[PDB]
Amino acid sequence: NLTGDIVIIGAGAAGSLLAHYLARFSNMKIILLEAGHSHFNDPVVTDPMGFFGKYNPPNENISMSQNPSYSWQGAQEPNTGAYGNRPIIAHGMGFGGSTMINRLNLVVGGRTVFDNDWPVGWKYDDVKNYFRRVLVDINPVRDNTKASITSVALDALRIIAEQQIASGEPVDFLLNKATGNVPNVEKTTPDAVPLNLNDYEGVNSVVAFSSFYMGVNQLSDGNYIRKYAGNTYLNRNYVDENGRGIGKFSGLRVVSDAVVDRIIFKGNRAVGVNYIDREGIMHYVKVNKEVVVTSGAFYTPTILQRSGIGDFTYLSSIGVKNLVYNNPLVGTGLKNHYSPVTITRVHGEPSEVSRFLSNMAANPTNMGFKGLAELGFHRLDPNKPANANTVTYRKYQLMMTAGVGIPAEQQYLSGLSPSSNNLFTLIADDIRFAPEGYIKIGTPNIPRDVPKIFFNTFVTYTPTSAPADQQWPIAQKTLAPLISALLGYDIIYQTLISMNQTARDSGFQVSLEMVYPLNDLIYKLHNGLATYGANWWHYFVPTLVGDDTPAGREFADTLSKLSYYPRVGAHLDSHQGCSCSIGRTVDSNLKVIGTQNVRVADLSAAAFPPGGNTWATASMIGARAVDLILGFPYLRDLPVNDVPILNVN
Amino acid sequence: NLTGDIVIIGAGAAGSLLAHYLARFSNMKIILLEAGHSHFNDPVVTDPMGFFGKYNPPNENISMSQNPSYSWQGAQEPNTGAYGNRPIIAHGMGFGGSTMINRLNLVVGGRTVFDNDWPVGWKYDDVKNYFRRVLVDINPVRDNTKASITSVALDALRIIAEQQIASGEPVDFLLNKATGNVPNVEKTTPDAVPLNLNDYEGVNSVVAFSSFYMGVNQLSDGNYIRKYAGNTYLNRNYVDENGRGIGKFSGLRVVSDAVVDRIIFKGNRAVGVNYIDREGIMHYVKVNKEVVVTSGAFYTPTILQRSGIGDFTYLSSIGVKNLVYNNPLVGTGLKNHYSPVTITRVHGEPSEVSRFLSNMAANPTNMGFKGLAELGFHRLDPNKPANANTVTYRKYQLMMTAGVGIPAEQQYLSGLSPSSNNLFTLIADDIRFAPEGYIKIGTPNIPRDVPKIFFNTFVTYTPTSAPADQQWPIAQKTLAPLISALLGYDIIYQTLISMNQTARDSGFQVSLEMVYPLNDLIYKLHNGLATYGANWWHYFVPTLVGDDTPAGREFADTLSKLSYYPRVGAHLDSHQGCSCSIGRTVDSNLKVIGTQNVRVADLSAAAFPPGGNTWATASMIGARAVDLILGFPYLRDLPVNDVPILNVN
Amino acid sequence: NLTGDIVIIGAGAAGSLLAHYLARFSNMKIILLEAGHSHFNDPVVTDPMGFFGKYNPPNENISMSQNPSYSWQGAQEPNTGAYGNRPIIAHGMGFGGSTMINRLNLVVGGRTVFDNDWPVGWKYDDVKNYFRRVLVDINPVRDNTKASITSVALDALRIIAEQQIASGEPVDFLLNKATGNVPNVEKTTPDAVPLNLNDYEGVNSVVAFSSFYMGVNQLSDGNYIRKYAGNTYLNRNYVDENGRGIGKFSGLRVVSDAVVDRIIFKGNRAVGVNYIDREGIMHYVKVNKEVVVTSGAF
Ligand SMILES: Cc1cc2nc3c(=O)[nH]c(=O)nc-3n(C[C@H](O)[C@H](O)[C@H](O)COP(=O)(O)OP(=O)(O)OC[C@H]3O[C@@H](n4cnc5c(N)ncnc54)[C@H](O)[C@@H]3O)c2cc1C
Ligand SMILES: Cc1cc2nc3c(=O)[nH]c(=O)nc-3n(C[C@H](O)[C@H](O)[C@H](O)COP(=O)(O)OP(=O)(O)OC[C@H]3O[C@@H](n4cnc5c(N)ncnc54)[C@H](O)[C@@H]3O)c2cc1C
Ligand SMILES: Cc1cc2nc3c(=O)[nH]c(=O)nc-3n(C[C@H](O)[C@H](O)[C@H](O)COP(=O)(O)OP(=O)(O)OC[C@H]3O[C@@H](n4cnc5c(N)ncnc54)[C@H](O)[C@@H]3O)c2cc1C
Repeated sequence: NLTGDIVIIGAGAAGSLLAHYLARFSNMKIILLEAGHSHFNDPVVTDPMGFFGKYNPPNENISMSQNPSYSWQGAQEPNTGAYGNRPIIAHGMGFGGSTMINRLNLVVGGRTVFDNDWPVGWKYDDVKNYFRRVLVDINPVRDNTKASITSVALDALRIIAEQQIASGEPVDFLLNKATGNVPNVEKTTPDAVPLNLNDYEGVNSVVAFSSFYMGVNQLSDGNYIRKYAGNTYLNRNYVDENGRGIGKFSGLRVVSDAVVDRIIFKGNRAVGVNYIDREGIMHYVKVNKEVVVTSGAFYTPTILQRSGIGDFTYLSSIGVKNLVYNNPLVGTGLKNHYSPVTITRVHGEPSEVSRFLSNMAANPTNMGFKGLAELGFHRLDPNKPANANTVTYRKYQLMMTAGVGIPAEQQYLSGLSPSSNNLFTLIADDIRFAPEGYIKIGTPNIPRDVPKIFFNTFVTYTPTSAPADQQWPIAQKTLAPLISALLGYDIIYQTLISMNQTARDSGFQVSLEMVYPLNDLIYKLHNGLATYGANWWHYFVPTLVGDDTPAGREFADTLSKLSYYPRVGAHLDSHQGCSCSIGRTVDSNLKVIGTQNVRVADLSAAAFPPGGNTWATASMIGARAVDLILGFPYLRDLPVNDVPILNVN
Repeated sequence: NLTGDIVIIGAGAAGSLLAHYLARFSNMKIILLEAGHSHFNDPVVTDPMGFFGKYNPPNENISMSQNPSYSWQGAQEPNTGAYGNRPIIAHGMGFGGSTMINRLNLVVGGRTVFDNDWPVGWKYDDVKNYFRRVLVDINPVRDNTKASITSVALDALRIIAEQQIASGEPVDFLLNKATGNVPNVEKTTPDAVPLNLNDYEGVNSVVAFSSFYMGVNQLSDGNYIRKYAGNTYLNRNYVDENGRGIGKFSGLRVVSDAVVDRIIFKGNRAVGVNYIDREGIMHYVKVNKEVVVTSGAFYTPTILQRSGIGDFTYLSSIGVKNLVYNNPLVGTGLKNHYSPVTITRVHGEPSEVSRFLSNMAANPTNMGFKGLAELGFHRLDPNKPANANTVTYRKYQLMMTAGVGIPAEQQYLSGLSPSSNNLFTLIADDIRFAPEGYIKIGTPNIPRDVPKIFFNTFVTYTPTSAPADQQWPIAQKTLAPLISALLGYDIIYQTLISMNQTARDSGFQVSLEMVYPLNDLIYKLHNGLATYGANWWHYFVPTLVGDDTPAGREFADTLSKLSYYPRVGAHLDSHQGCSCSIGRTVDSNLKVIGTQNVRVADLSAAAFPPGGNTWATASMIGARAVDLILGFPYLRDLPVNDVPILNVN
Repeated sequence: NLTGDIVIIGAGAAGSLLAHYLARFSNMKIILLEAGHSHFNDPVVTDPMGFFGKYNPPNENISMSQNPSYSWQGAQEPNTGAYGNRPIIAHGMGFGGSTMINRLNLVVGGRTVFDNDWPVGWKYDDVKNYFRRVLVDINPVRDNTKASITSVALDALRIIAEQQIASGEPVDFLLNKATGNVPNVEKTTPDAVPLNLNDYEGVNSVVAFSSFYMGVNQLSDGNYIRKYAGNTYLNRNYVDENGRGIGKFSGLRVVSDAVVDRIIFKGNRAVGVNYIDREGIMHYVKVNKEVVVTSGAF
């Protein structure tokens, strides 16, 4: 009963697309099991303002990500590098996966991030068509309400970019080699050409723009809707309430509220998978040809290990009765970003400061994401690729936001009350984040929301009684995240001083200065950078360098004092992935090593995170997997003018 | 397949006692459920000192209650009173349940709690026999190693109590009505017998002692061992490897790797239970007579909601098929305590302060804490019952530990070194916490670590359009935790200010100061308390009092800033319970209201949180359930000299 | 009752390997009797620091070798050549034999020690594969923390070795003939090639190195474990708590806490062996084809 040539686990960001383009482009019987259910008529999801809690009950006013009925609750172990706290990250449960609860921003990643870090047969020129297909299928829209702050910021970054171009340094964070001598920045003219950060040819690596492309749409009424995988690939036009396909998709048979705990094996090939229905009773599903797993970043290692594939020593220590294959790499090598935050306050006359921040309110067409640029490398960064003098990378993503987005305790401590209406927010984050972790299960019975999740982000360095030059490379490798965070702070400071001069030039007689990071510290950091140079981070370890000069010890105190911001004055970005990268757990065909008929086709099978937000990465993976499993480039050849018909239901 | 006359859910503290004492007096089939595995040869759990991290790997040094392979990770919903933090409370996963991961501390809770806060048939004069049986079964041992600060604290508190009892105040925190106006402090003379806090007749409610009691056990070699509930009642001296007992224990069988799904009903009566093993095969165990669900104060309500007992509307919306009985109050009123930490500094010459703080190291007979007393409510607290003037209660719990117990971020912000010996922690645990919460399920497919659990601790008040005379009771009732915490702060300050002169008299030429809570602020708190008398609490809200005196503004600011510390400079102890309290889901005979033959014997059935640790209360509930289901009072009159026996192998 | 084609006495350093590779590579019924029992979940054994007494009770702080519950107590006669004293030597009792209480160091022996002193059919070229099999099965690991003293010592021995080579004497203690004129000493360079004293071809007879190969391993947690015969050849994957093999090793039936005092004979062939169980009562074991004894040196 309930057989299937291809069995798909989870209707995540790639599961829905895989099921759709697999049922349509073939004639086999396909069955999909998803833990969540459709939310097509849920006002909290469809309305973009539901992210801010416009439909919450009065006595249960919690966020959608913190609701265990919408997402997995992945509580993590205490963090040695984050002052011994236990933050909780979530994965959206339901059709579309984590695209039901995100902030609806799309980035493609770039050209170099796929050209260098990815293995052969996987570069940008092979996934360009899949990326374009995904983007046109989503069909995003830019921001509609334009503000005066954005033009001033654009001209400021333009001035900084032209100064850096005239400088002659090898690489900086406003240098786009593929463009040329002309700075890669948008124009402040009201009739400027809208510059895109997702160009089809990948010519824009680091560049300043005016807006991103939200995953929203405007309806005939005037209401805005949320566009994501669920309402783009698996609407009512294809699957009914009985979970059956119609038309040429009749081979698909999707089952909702179905979580699968284990894949049954015959020793080296899969024969069936079992799930538990809403009755609380178990069920059996028989697999014919292959098994597809789309369980997301944090939870494909668990389903792989619990099913019998993984480190046999630790699995035996846990108590796994049935063992299949032994790799010491299952679940290791996952990556995630981190977003330090800064707050800038404007001082002046009330009218001028009220007019300066015009057109900033949270709107469904932007969700507060005005955005500035995807910045690159710092001039003082020690940890840079060897071939940096040949290509330009992506390291930072500068985005502007209204209000003061900071944890409440830090808001009270710093005094930045949201009642103040003369301040805004800009965020610089790291997309090539260094620190790494691991996931291990604790019980081989059922997939639980809390496995052993060790993630230490900003660790320190303990000097030893060894020669300094012998140990310095180790310290440089270890202290990368703090270096990146402080370089981001310096970049924000340069952008801010350019903002001040440009705003004074543009007729607004106001001044913008940093207040949140205790500007004394930031100004001292800038002075120390200028007076020291490439060896600025040597004083991160005070007794190792042993300068013992008042300037040197004061800089050591400043560096130790400023390390608290990157650790506590931010919130962790939920872009985890790449826990089963190609070569570690799967080959270049996304098939498991040593196994015969199991395939994994989500973000968990990514070699390295992209140079941007990873919405399109998962779907793209699925798209590629569609033609890898079918055997012909059916999906990649389809013309650009073919999008699934969007049904609101 | 299996058959069982009486089924007990959860091999925990009360569950194991229930199972052993039920198979002891009869020969009917008994089945005990437990999903983990054996831990009889694990040094971390067998050795009592392994609780503090004796054998933890250096790379993964975490507490045993923070390890997913040892316990469930029941993260709760954000707390609106502490900047939205989500503390995580754990339930043990193994033989003995939560008795495998605790401190083994034994406290009864006095007699007034069961004199006024428990229903008829649950009074102290009826449960004292069960409490004594539990205490003599555990067989604790008193502390042996002695420091030289306990006598100083006892003498200072003796002076304070003498002054207070001679003052003639109506009620205070150092007066006991069951002994007399003579102060009840342990004599510092070396020829004084100790006054235990667990007297069989409950003579002492507020009592000053020297140490606590702990459920460790002694070996022939000299090594100390842990004899937990699953080790005292379910060890190999009574039950074999396979499960079949011999002789009078032949009616007991324990299952392994069994995690339940739901109890199948036949309309109103329990007919069977089910669970899933490692392989993933469900086994139907039919129940003949009764089902006792005592799987914990966090997951018994969960399995009851899956059973179909709770809110019909919510269960129907979520997707629960079978509805058995509707009870809106199921899993409501969850109760737990709270404890803020503080740091005291010692001043003087290094040698004298070093010898002053000597012999203060954790061992299997102190568990780090020294312990002083358990005081009552203060002289200015407006939150008291009517019976306060006729009988004393147990409101606060004071302990002293070595080192510093304080969050690492708080350590950095306060700038107090952990390596320094001269700082010790003076914590005032509150055992009469005001607020309560409830529990709901998220997804009816499989058991999950994180259900919906709500708990708000520091709910602040906001002015509303109403006269102050008709508003003040609301502010009084809303702000109870803050008043209790600040009065505890004042109690600790008084204790230390007396202990200064007491230590000066004792010989040590030292001075002790209250550093971490900003002694300036605590001194201001004491001065304002003494100045404003019974009307001080009106100043928490500055707009309502309507006094524009600069001293009033200063006092209001001092009250406001001092509220920050209890949110972050504290920790929420894992003594949660009272979710299915007597009179809401169960009645005096523990039969669940609505069903036929179902009973709850966990800690969630407590009618009120006792003034202390909660293992003894749960063991008492299980012991009472033994005789309630047996029908004859065998355990109520069992001789004290008849005790179980333990076997290591 | 309790018959067996091959009867093995004691699960010593060779008994466990013999039982494993005999039950797996044949189809006869094999039964093993061992005086000790498994210590797979004993922190004193698994933890390498248990050798220094990190888990001893306060009132019984004695070494693991001096504990009669872990090893035989072979007290010796007074020594005329050692000033009339009676030192006591021990043999580890249990799975793996004396490998439960040793200091976890592995040496192969060399080429000449087997080439000269051993009889025909037993030289190094006949036992090379067995030695390599044993070494790869144990899979030892070198030292991880390097010290400054070792480099200074290495260069000192290098200077002494080159002086002795230039001397021209017949044989000395830094002269490796199989190497040549270049001294057989490791290099003090931080990026030196790790020289091995257990080379597969036996080219290193006398040579200076940087570390041996401990019988330990590093776990995913970070904890170190003791690697020896018991946890290398007779784990839970092959024998259960009932002492029965599983899979292709089902012919094996091991009995723990079984000491055999005598082998019964029919005049020139063995017919059975008898042991005493933990009850303190005797038992009879019948031998079918041969008897194997692995009771150790003493
Ligand atoms: C607050 C927030 C904001 C974000 N903003 C952005 C943004 O602006 N831009 C961006 O690019 N990304 C953003 N993200 C991240 C983005 O939502 C996802 O990380 C991205 O879709 C990649 O993850 P995924 O979809 O592959 O994982 P998912 O597909 O979401 O992984 C979980 C899925 O697997 C299924 N599943 C898992 N285990 C099982 C099982 N055992 N049985 C059955 N089904 C199972 C679940 O049902 C679910 O469908 C944001 C995330 C969060 C939390
Ligand atoms: C960290 C910590 C410290 C503590 N310290 C103290 C102290 O110092 N003093 C004190 O008096 N008390 C202390 N306690 C409390 C003590 O543990 C009490 O026993 C507790 O309050 C009540 O335990 P219980 O009997 O309800 O446990 P139970 O809930 O009965 O034990 C849990 C059992 O239920 C089983 N189980 C749960 N869910 C399922 C399922 N779905 N399927 C199958 N089996 C299941 C588990 O396997 C386990 O065997 C502490 C508790 C904790 C967590
Ligand atoms: C402190 C110490 C450190 C050491 N360090 C090293 C080192 O670094 N390197 C190294 O190579 N060696 C070392 N050794 C020596 C090594 O442990 C052994 O000598 C080596 O394993 C060779 O002995 P064996 O294993 O064959 O003897 P064993 O096999 O240990 O001999 C005793 C075995 O025979 C069994 N047995 C004996 N009589 C009976 C009987 N009547 N009935 C049943 N069973 C019986 C016992 O149960 C036990 O299994 C060390 C020894 C000690 C004591």
